[PDB]
Amino acid sequence: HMALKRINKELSDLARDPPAQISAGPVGDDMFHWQATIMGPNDSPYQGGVFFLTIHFPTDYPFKPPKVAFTTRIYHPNINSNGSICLDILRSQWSPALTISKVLLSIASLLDDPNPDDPKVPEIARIYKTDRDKYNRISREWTQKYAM
Amino acid sequence: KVLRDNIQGITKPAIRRLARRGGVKRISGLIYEETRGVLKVFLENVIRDAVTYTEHAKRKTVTAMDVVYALKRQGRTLYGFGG
Amino acid sequence: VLRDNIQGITKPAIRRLARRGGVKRISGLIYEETRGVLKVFLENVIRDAVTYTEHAKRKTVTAMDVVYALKRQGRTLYGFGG
Amino acid sequence: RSRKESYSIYVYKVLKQVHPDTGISSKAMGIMNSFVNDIFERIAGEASRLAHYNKRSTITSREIQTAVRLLLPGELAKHAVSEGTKAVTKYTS
Amino acid sequence: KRSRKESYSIYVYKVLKQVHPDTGISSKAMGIMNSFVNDIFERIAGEASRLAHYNKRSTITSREIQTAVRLLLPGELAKHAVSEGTKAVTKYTS
Amino acid sequence: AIPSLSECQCGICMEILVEPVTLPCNHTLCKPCFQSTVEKASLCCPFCRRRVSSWTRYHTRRNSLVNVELWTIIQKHYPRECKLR
Amino acid sequence: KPHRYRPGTVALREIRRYQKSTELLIRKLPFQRLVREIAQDFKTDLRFQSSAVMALQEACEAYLVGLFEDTNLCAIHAKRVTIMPKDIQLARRIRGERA
Amino acid sequence: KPHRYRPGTVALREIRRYQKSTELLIRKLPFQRLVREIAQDFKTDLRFQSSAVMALQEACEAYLVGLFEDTNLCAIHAKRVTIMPKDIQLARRIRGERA
Amino acid sequence: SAKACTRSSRAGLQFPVGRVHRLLRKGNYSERVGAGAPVYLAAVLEYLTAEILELAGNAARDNKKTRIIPRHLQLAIRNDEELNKLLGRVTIAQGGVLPNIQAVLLPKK
Amino acid sequence: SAKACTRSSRAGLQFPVGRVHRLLRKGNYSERVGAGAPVYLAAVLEYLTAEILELAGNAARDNKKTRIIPRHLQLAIRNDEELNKLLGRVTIAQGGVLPNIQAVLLPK
DNA sequence: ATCGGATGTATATATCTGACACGTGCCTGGAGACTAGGGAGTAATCCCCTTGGCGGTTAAAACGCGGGGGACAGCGCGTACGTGCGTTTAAGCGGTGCTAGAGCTGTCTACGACCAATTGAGCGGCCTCGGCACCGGGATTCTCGAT
DNA sequence: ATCGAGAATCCCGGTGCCGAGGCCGCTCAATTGGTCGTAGACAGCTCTAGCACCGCTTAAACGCACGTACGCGCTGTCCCCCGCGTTTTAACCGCCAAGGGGATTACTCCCTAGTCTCCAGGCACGTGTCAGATATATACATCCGAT
Ligand SMILES: [Zn+2]
Ligand SMILES: [Zn+2]
Repeated sequence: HMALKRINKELSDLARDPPAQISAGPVGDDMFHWQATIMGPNDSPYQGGVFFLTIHFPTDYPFKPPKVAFTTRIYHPNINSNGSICLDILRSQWSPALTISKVLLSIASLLDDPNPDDPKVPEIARIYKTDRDKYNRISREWTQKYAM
Repeated sequence: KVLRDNIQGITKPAIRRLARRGGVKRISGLIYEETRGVLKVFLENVIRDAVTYTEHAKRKTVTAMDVVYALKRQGRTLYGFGG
Repeated sequence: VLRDNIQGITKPAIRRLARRGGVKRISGLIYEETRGVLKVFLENVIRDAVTYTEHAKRKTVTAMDVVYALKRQGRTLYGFGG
Repeated sequence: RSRKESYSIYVYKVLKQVHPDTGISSKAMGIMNSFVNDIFERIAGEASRLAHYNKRSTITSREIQTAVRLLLPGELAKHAVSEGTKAVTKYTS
Repeated sequence: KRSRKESYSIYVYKVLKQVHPDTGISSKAMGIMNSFVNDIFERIAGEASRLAHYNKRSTITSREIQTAVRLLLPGELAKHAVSEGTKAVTKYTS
Repeated sequence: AIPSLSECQCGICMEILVEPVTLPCNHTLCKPCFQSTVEKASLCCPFCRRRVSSWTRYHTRRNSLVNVELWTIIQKHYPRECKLR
Repeated sequence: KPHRYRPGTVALREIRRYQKSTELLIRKLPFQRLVREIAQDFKTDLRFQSSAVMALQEACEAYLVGLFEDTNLCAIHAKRVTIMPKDIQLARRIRGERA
Repeated sequence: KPHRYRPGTVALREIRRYQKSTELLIRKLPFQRLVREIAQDFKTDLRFQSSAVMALQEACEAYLVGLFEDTNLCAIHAKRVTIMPKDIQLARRIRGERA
Repeated sequence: SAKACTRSSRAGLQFPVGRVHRLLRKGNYSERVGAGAPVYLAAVLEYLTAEILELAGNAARDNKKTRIIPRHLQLAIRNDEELNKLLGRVTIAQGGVLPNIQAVLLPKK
Repeated sequence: SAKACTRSSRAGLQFPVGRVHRLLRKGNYSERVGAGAPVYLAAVLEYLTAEILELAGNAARDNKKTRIIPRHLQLAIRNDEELNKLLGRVTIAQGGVLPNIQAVLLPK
C-alpha cells in the first residue's frame, strides 16, 4: 500500500545515490526487515570498524519510527550491550518527513561526538568525562577485537 | 431503522403549555423555532455526558443513573430517580 | 472603631468601573445601588474568609482564606496562591 | 440477589415523630433518600477539604461543625450546630 | 532558612522555551500559570476518583483519567489532550 | 502560473495531493497524511516543526482545513491520476 | 350572538390551570424518539432504560419552564407582554448559557 | 468661543481608555477601611495580610465590572442608553443572585 | 452514657451512627476518621430531615391529604426561605411550580 | 521504552511523572493508583500549559514586548473559543477586560 | 352602576382498586475486647511582618453652572395573535413473544503496595545586567463650529 | 456633500533602575530492587426487561376564519446628565519604631486502626385493606354584552 510505495521509493533513492560509508538493503524476502552496514568515521578512535545492524519497520509508516538495533555491540555512552541506540530522532522528535539516509547519517555522526546529557551507559560516560585517553584506548581495544 | 427530523414532534401546543406553566400570557409567533433549538442544544449537552458515562462502564444501555450523574455534573441536580 | 466607610466608594470610582464595563451614560440613582450590592458581596466573601481563619485557630486573615472562600462561591481567583 | 441500603426506615421514624398521622408515598421517600445522600456528600467533602488545608490526616467533629457553618444558611446553620453539639455531648457520657 | 515550597515553575519555563525560545515570563504570570496547573490537576483527579467510585473499583487507571478528560475539557481540547496522553503512555510503556 | 506535477507531490506519501491542506507556514500536504501525522506523530509541521495545534483546532471544527483555491486546480488540470487514486 | 371570551382570559385560565398541576406537558413518544435520534448520533446500537427517558423528560421540562419565566421577566422589562426571541436570547446570555 | 465637546464624546474616550488598562480603579485606603469595618463586624480584633485586602479588591472590582456589563445589556434591551437601578435589579435577578 | 445501648440510642438519634461511620471510613475522604464525627453528622442530617418532613406534612394536611407526595415536598421547600436557598439548584421530580402571576398581566380594573 | 532513564524522558514529557504520581497517591483520591495514570495526567497538563503559553507569547509579540504578563494571559484565554469555555468562572488578577463597545452607543 | 344568561369551577356521594403499612426468615454488617504506634496536643523560642505615627506634595474628589440630548407620555395605524369550530392524525392502552444484555459466581494470575539503601533533581540564597518605565519633543488624527 | 482651529494620541530618542535569569550548596524525595496479598480479567450461566408488532379508542393536533388589542413609529416637552473651571481634601510615599503572633522544634501520650468472635438489625418477599381517584349530579363564582 502506501508504506510499500514509500519503502520502494526509499530503496530506489538508496540505490541511485547511496550515501558515504553507509549501505542498507532488504535482508529478507519481505521489505519490512532490512540490514545495514556502517563504517567507522575517519576522525574517531573507531578506525577499521564495520558494524552490522537490523531495521524493523512498524506496520504504520512513516508515522511511527523504525527500530534499528546493532547486531554487534560498540563502546559508546549512547549504545548498550544489546545494541540499542539513544538518539532523539529515533524516538522523541521523529517526523514523517525524515528518511532512512538522514537517520543513518545521524547514527554515523554520533560516533564522532558522544552525547553525555542522557547516556545509555552512565559508567562509561563518566569514565570518558574523567579522561579522554582512557576512553579512546578502551574503545580501540574493544573495536580491534570485536568490530573485525 | 434511522430516525429523521423528530424535533417537529415537540409541537406548538406543548410549547404553549410550557409557557403557560412558566407564567406567560401572550406568545410571539417565532418563539417555537427558538425553543426547539434551545431544547436540542440542552438534550445534546446532557446525552453526550450520559453516553460517555455508559461507555466508560463497558455497557450498552443508558441507565437512569448515568443521566442523573450527567445532570449533577452539569450543575442541575435531579431528585427522585436514585442516588 | 470604624463607621460609615461605604461612602469611601465615591462617585468617580463607580463611574470608572462603569466605563470599564462599557457604559456610556449613567443615571443618578446608580451609585447607592452599587454601594449596596458591593456591601452584600463583601459581607458574603468576608464571612467565609473569617470562618476559614477561625478554624485554623489564627488571628490574621491570610490571602489563602480569601482565595478559598472565592473558590467556594464559584469565583476562582488566580494570582495570589492556591 | 443483592442487598441495597437506604435511609427509608429512619426517615419513616422521624416522620412518625413529627406527624404521627401522615404517611408517605414511594416517590417522596425516594426524594428524601436522594436529599440525605446529597447533604451527606456535601458536608463530608467540605470536611475533607478543610482537613487537607490544615495538613491534618483526620476528620474530627470540629471539621464537621465548620463545614456545617460554611454550607447551611444562617438559622439552619445555627440550629444544626446546636443539634450536633448536643448529640456529641450526650454520646460522650 | 525558610521551609521548602514546591511549585511548577521550572517545568512551565521548560515548556515555554520550546514554543517560544526568545520570550521570558514575569513572576505574576508564573504564579497564574502555577495556579492554573494546580486547578486542572484537582479537577481531573477528582472527576477520575468519582468515576472510579461509581463502578465499585479501587484503582485510578489511565482509563479513568481519559474519561475525565473527555468529560471536562471542551469540544476539541479534549480530543487533542486525549491524543497526547495516549501517545505519552504508549511511548512510556514500550 | 500552473504548478508542475513534480512540485505537487506530497512529501509524506510520495503521491499526488488529494484534498490538500496548507499550514500557516505555507507547507501543503495531503489531508489523510495530515490527519495521520496529527494522530500518531508529534502534532506539528512535518517539515519545519512549527506548532500548529491551535490552527488545527480553529479550522477543523468549521470544516475549513482543506485548501480550496488550489484544490480546484489539482482536480481540474490533472483528472486521470486523481480518478485512479 | 354566540358567546366568546375576550382575548386574554382563557390565557390566564390556562396559566392558573397548568401552574396547579404536576404532570408532563410533552407527549412521551415523540420525546423518546428525539432522544433516541440524538443518542444514535452520539453512539450507534444503544438501548435506553425507561427511567432514563423519564429523567431526561423531567429535566428538560424543568429547564424550559425556568427559561420561560426568565423570558417573561425580560419581556415585561421592555414594557411589553409578548415574549419574543430576543427576550430568550437576552435571558440565555445573562445566565451565561450562550455568553 | 471656548471649545466644548458635545455630550457623549468624552464618555466614549474614557470607555476606550479604561478597557485598555489593567490597574485598579478604587482607592486603596477607603476600600481597606471598609473591609476592616465589615470584618470587625464579624469577629473583633482581627488582622489582615496585605495580600488578603488586595485579593478582596481584585475580586470585588471584577464582580462589579461584570455586573455593569450585564446592566448595560439590560438597559439596551429596553431601547435606552441610560443604566438605571431596575437594570441592575433585573440582571441580578436573572443571574440568580437575589431571585 | 452507659456504653451499653446501641450507638444511635446512646447518642439519642434515629439515624444510624455505625452506618455513617462506615460511609465516612470507606468513602475516601481522609486517612483517619475521628470518633465523634459520625454522631455530629447524623444529628445534622436528622435535623434537616425532620424540618423538611414537618413542613411537607403541614402542606399535606392543608391539602386535606394524609400522604406526602413530591408536590408537598416542593411546596414546603420553595415556600421556606432557608431551605429554598439550600436547595436552589435542585430539581424535584413531579413537583411543579409555585402559582404566581405578574401583576401587569392581570385584568385592568 | 528502555529503562535507565528518567520517567519524564521515557514518555518524552517535561512535567514530572514522579511528583504527579506521589500527588495522586497521597491526595485521598482512591485506594490504589495505576502505573499509567501519572503519565497520562502529566501529558494532559503539559499539553494545556503549552497551548496557553503559545497564544500568550503571540499576544506578547503583538505588543513589541518580550515578556509575558497577566494581561497577555487574559488576552490569549478570552480570545480562544475552547479556553474561554474551560476557564469561564476564573478571574485572572490584573488582566483587565477585552475592548468591546456596543454598536448602539457609537455616534451616528 | 346594575342586571341577565352562560360558562366554568368547586362541592357532596358511592365504589373499587392497587399501593402502602406490617409481618417473618435469615444473613451480613455492626458491636465488643485487645494490642501497637504514630498523630496531634502542649510548651518554648525566634524573628517576620503587621500596625501606628509624621510630614509633604499633589493627584483626585467635591461643587457649581449652562445647556443639549435623551427619557417619557400621548396618538394613530394595522397587523399579528387569541378564541372557537370542524376535521384529521397518531398517542395511549392492552396483550404477546423473543432474545440481548445486565448481573452473579468461581479461578487465578499479574499488578500495585511496602520497605530499605542511595544519590541527584530541585529548592533557597546571591548577583548582575538588560528590558521596560519614564520624560521630553514632535508628528498624526479625530472633533466641532462654520461654511 | 466640505476647510480649518483646538485638542488628544501615537512615535521616537535618551537615561536609569530593579527584578528576572543564571550559578552554587545541599538535603530529602524519588529511584531501584525484592516480596506478598488480592483486585479484577475472563469464562460460564441465569433470567429481566428492552424491543418489536397488532388492533381499537378517542384525545390531542391541525387548519381556517374573524376581529381586536397591542406593538411600533412619530411628535412634543422638559429636566437631568454631561462637560469644564475652581477650590478643598486626603490619598500616596518615604520614614521610623514597637511588638504580636505566625512558624518551627522537641516530647509525650492516647486515640484510632487492625484482628477475631458473635449475634441481631435491617433487607427481601408476601399479604390484606383503605386512601385516593373517578363518575355523577348540584351550587356558586365569574365573565360579557346591554342599559
Ligand atoms: Zn500525501
Ligand atoms: Zn512548515
